[PDB]
Amino acid sequence: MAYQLYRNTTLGNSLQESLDELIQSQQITPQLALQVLLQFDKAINAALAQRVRNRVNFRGSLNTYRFCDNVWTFVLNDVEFREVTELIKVDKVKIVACD
Amino acid sequence: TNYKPVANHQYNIEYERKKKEDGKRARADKQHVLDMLFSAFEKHQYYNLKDLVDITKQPVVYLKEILKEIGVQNVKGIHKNTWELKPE
Amino acid sequence: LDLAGPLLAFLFRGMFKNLLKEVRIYAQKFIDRGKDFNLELAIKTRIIS
Amino acid sequence: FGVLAKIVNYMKTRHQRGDTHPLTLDEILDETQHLDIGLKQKQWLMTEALVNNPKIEVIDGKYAFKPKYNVR
Amino acid sequence: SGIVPQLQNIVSTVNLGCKLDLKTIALRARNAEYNPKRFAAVIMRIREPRTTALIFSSGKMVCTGAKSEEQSRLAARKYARVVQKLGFPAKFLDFKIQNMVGSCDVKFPIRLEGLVLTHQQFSSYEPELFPGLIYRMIKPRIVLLIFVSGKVVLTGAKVRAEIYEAFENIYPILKGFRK
Amino acid sequence: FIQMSVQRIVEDAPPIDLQAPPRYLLKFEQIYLSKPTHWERDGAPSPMMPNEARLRNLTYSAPLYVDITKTVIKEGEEQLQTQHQKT
Amino acid sequence: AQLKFFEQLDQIEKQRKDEQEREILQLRLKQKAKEMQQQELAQMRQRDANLTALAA
Amino acid sequence: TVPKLYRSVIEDVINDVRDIFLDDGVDEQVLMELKTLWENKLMGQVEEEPLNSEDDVSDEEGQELFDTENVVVCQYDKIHRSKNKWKFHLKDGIMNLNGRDYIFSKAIGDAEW
Repeated sequence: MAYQLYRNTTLGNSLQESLDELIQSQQITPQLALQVLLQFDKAINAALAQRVRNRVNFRGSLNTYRFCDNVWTFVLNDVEFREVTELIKVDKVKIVACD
Repeated sequence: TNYKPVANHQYNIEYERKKKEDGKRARADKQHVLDMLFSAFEKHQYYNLKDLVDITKQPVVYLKEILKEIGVQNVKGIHKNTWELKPE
Repeated sequence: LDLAGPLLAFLFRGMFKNLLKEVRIYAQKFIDRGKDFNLELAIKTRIIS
Repeated sequence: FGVLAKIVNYMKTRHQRGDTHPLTLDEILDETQHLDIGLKQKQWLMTEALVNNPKIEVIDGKYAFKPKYNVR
Repeated sequence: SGIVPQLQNIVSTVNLGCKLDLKTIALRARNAEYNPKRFAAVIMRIREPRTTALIFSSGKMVCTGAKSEEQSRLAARKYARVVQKLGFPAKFLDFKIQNMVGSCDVKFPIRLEGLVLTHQQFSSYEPELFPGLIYRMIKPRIVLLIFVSGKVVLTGAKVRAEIYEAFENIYPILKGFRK
Repeated sequence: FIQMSVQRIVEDAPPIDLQAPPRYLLKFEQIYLSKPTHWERDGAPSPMMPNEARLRNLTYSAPLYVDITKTVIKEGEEQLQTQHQKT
Repeated sequence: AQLKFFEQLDQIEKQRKDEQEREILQLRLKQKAKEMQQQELAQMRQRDANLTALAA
Repeated sequence: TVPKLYRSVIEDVINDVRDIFLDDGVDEQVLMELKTLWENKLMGQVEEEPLNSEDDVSDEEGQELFDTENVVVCQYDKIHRSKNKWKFHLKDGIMNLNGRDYIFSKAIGDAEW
């Protein structure tokens, strides 16, 4: 019942691995694990929407892009993420966007 | 100052902007449309096509095709002949 | 004795009732369509004139 | 109960396959991506209520032969 | 005349002869985008020909942006090959150049007012709607956008011969209205 | 008639209520009347003398204008009030 | 397990004691109506998660 | 900073899953065990039908298969492109650059194709 964007990240992967361990131990049912994932998606969406109040900038070049079902899958190279406080350099990046 | 020349009326441009931003309703897959229709019928026994189109968010022609496949039009003596989402 | 004034007042009351009637109809169509309505376009001057 | 009418639509497409065979509810629920818990029990109460009016024939044993007229 | 129009964009349609899955093409293609709410086709872009192609589920495709006929044909073939590599039985059937656009400069200002007065039957000059005069040539079915700066843009041509013939026809007329 | 009755009729005319959700209210407040005027084919207004009206078969009429306040309640807890002067 | 059966009977009274308030009186009905609206958006919102996982 | 936001997210997640754990009838110790393990884990061709006349007209498709490089997942408000450049109003989201995570609200991007 949620976008589930952040599942394929460090946080979502750690949560999924923990749920897998409990499933292996029979402590939790897979339906409960799925419910936990859904609730996590809701909570993380709300938390990023509310408690984040910082702007970022970035520049670079684009090598590929895709769009389907309101899902952008940009693929940039030699990106420079510039922020007023710090600057980060990356050789390649994949930007997945949804709405 | 009345009827001052204008390229386009403010209400007209606002409505056109709303239409463009919303975009035309897309033709979704038959399985998903059918599931949404069955869910709607659970909430209400009888549905009018105009409101069912709003609920499903699908093109009128495509929705009418899918609804002709399963549901059936019943003539009523109270308001008008309307669709019935029960396949039988 | 109904002079020019009262007679014209009667006619004008009738025509203003009309004017508001067409104003209501024109605005109601746009409101039903969901779009705002232009007051100047809603008015028919030929009614009174 | 809506999922139940969806199962009816599923077995209708199953007729459309022409490979109609005596079945049961668990395999359909699996192939339609749905589980087997007490929810299946309440929906099976609804399903037996259906078996009281299954114009789309759903008998308990060897079954599912909907069409009142059916030869090929 | 000493001036030859240079093509700025070519439109060509070709039928692949097989139905396609727009969602699958959008998901698997490199530069393709698919917004059924906005448009019913799939818009793809290839940089090396520097062109854009719209692909429909009916199997027909439209290629635009090609500066030359050879470039247009090669780009259409490349798009068809991409769709084929995506596993579909895409082919190259009835490729045709539907429209060609060319541009040029006459290198002198033009009196569009005199031009429209002389050729009202073919001319249409409405500064309110568009500053450029629209001329509808009959013998070639070409539409020319003539501008006071001297720039001339021809459109509606199916072959480069039509573009060149239309410019050859119009140049003597424009020379008579040199400013 | 011109000074009292026209203005009083406009005032006594009930406010127009529309709703079909946002609702609009139209109220006619004030009457304005200019001197008798004639518009040429080019659209330029000019005062119309009675002798000119007699000779040219015109109607000795004065333009009539009303101040109209339109208030829209969108149900969003804000109402927008716009006044059209001398419609 | 017998105690779990008793807890299930108590959950039925939550709704069943409440059901007597229904008919006599609609908040529960409103909540149910709202729930269906959440499900409609979910399926659309969910569709994105499966494809985004494939994309990334 | 980011760890503190993570702890707040932990609090929100546990609070949000308490009601589901009551609904499904499962004991509450599951949440404690889940949090413990989660924290531990974290820290002239006239016959034109044949298309084989051209080859190597593509690029390596293994980038999307790998996805091992840095990944940014966010939401987009406006995305415009004018014939060369792609412009990005990406709103609040998350970024995974060199393992370290970044959090942002407004992201502005310009890229060339």
